[PDB]
Amino acid sequence: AIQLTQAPLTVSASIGDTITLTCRASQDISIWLSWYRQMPGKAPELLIYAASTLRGGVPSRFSGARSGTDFSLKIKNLQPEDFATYYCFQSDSYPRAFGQGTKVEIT
Amino acid sequence: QARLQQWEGRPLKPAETLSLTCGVHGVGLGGSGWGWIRQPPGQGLQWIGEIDHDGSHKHNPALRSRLSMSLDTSRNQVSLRLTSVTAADTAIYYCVRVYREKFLIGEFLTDYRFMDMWGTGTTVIVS
Amino acid sequence: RPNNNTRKSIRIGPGQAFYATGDIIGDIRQAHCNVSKATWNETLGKVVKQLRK
Ligand SMILES: *[C@@H]1O[C@H](CO)[C@@H](O[C@@H]2O[C@H](CO)[C@@H](O[C@@H]3O[C@H](CO[C@H]4O[C@H](CO)[C@@H](O)[C@H](O)[C@@H]4O[C@@H]4O[C@H](CO)[C@@H](O[C@@H]5O[C@H](CO)[C@H](O)[C@H](O)[C@H]5O)[C@H](O)[C@H]4NC(C)=O)[C@@H](O)[C@H](O[C@H]4O[C@H](CO)[C@@H](O)[C@H](O)[C@@H]4O[C@H]4O[C@H](CO)[C@@H](O)[C@H](O)[C@@H]4O)[C@@H]3O)[C@H](O)[C@H]2NC(C)=O)[C@H](O)[C@H]1NC(C)=O
Ligand SMILES: *[C@@H]1O[C@H](CO)[C@@H](O[C@@H]2O[C@H](CO)[C@@H](O[C@@H]3O[C@H](CO[C@H]4O[C@H](CO)[C@@H](O)[C@H](O[C@H]5O[C@H](CO)[C@@H](O)[C@H](O)[C@@H]5O)[C@@H]4O)[C@@H](O)[C@H](O[C@H]4O[C@H](CO)[C@@H](O)[C@H](O)[C@@H]4O)[C@@H]3O)[C@H](O)[C@H]2NC(C)=O)[C@H](O)[C@H]1NC(C)=O
Ligand SMILES: *[C@@H]1O[C@H](CO)[C@@H](O)[C@H](O)[C@H]1NC(C)=O
Repeated sequence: AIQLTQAPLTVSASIGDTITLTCRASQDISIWLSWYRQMPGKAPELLIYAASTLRGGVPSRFSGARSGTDFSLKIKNLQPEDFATYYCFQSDSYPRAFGQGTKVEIT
Repeated sequence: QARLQQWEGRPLKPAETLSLTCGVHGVGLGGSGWGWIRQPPGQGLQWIGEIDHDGSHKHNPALRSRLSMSLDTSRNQVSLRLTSVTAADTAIYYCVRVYREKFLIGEFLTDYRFMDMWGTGTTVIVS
Repeated sequence: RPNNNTRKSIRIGPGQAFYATGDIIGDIRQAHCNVSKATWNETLGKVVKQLRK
């Protein structure tokens, strides 16, 4: 199977900052890696698919990059609704896997 | 208005059958694929299994032979029938739609599945 | 034909099915045939030699 490593497991920033989240894969999964955000108590929602494409309705602040192993997600102009747990999900090999989850909070 | 609704199944006794059902409204079971995602408390999400557009059943290796899913095309419902439930299976179960978008790498066309639409949550507790 | 074709079945009548291309994925290069350039050149050389007679 493929293991996705997401670090740092807890990043803290105040409102109006820029954060970069890392999701490192085991093998090369091409660009097939989608990002999901889970607000505490709610259900996860799709932010980015194919590591670069923004979901319909997601603000332009969210953005991903890279098509190799070290996938990254960048958030600009932090707002209280962005302080949730983010997950990276690969779709290359049929034993699908999720990331560990990066809990973004306020300082 | 397209939503996936699933209802609580109440706590269940250990070593039984876990019957889940997701209600698909706004869209229909055809064309996409439908899978199940869980989340143990204080932990990350875990993939259980999916049925792809072809009607083919991808299952997680960890849950061996205790997995079985079906699609109710007439009622637009997705079912899960996990058996021999152990205390470690206490998690919130989500029903998802793995949607296929074709992304063109330099010369190769792929069906990319990206779980477009998520359920609301069914807290399953066994004791 | 590098494409990974996906045949799809349509029931056009009682017992009759129509097989249709539902989707095409994979390598989308145009269908082609490869003939070795060295082997073909020496084969036309033999054809030309027997054709000048
Ligand atoms: C060759 O041409 C073909 C066309 O001739 C191409 O095929 C088409 O490809 C389209 C793009 O892939 C695809 O559109 C997608 O459809 C999604 C819905 O799926 C449909 O259509 C299927 C057709 O087979 C049906 O089988 C499904 O059942 C479903 O139709 C439902 O059916 C219901 C009846 O069963 C209707 O009635 C509802 O029933 C409920 C029952 O409880 C309730 O009663 C409801 O009240 C009742 O309305 C539904 O009305 C109907 N729904 C329809 C028509 O939508 C659709 O979700 C996809 O769009 C969304 O997702 C993409 C990706 O995110 C976004 O880009 C879009 O913007 C849109 O997103 C938005 O919504 C989602 C939620 O859905 C949000 O998550 C998101 O944030 C956005 O807000 C998309 O439209 C076509 O369906 C398909 N058509 C056919 C004939 O297959 C073919 O690809 C092409 N081939 C090649 C090789 O080029
Ligand atoms: C090209 O594109 C095609 C799709 O058009 C790809 O074909 C599909 O491949 C996937 C795997 O990559 C298959 O999924 C698996 O399903 C098997 C069991 O499948 C059986 O049942 C299917 C549903 O009826 C059936 O379609 C299967 O195929 C037969 O029938 C088709 C016609 O419908 C015929 O064309 C075929 O030749 C077959 O006769 C088959 O009977 C399942 O065991 C697989 O394993 C997963 O799940 C297990 C647990 O169950 C898990 O342990 C594994 O790790 C894994 O997750 C998986 O579900 C899919 O069935 C194929 N679909 C079709 C239509 O054949 C093809 O691979 C692509 N090729 C290339 C070159 O990329
Ligand atoms: C044709 O394919 C065979 C293998 O199938 C290969 O050995 C051979 O070199 C190929 N020749 C050409 C002209 O493509």
